Amino acid sequence: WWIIPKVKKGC
Amino acid sequence: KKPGRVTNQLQYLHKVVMKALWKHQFAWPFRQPVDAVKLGLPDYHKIIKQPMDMGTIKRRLENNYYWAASECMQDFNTMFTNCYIYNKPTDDIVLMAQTLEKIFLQKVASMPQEEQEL
Ligand SMILES: [Zn+2]
Ligand SMILES: [Zn+2]
Repeated sequence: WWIIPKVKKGC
Repeated sequence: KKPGRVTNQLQYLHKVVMKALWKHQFAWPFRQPVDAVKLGLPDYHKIIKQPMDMGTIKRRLENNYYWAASECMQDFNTMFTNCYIYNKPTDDIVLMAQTLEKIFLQKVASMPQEEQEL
């Protein structure tokens, strides 16, 4: 999943 | 519709290449078309005129949409290239795309070089 879309994922 | 057929290279891209990438850990952002509205991606579809994803490639392989393996190869390279064009080089999505393309090239390197219709 995305913390910040495309920039930083969570998983 | 458009002419479609089954070839040894298309079967390889399906049963070997697509199989390796569809289950990959970095595959989840690529299994469906990019939803730039839901993700809040400005100017995505103004910049990306030919969106492509593994989900579309998978359905095309499973429905004999392609005439030759080079058409499927173009779709894979469109998907990767679109990611590198829109996103910044150090974004997480680009690193995931580069990892998937690494496995892509490794499996495609072993593809039968002569394409024959089956
Ligand atoms: Zn859009
Ligand atoms: Zn399949």
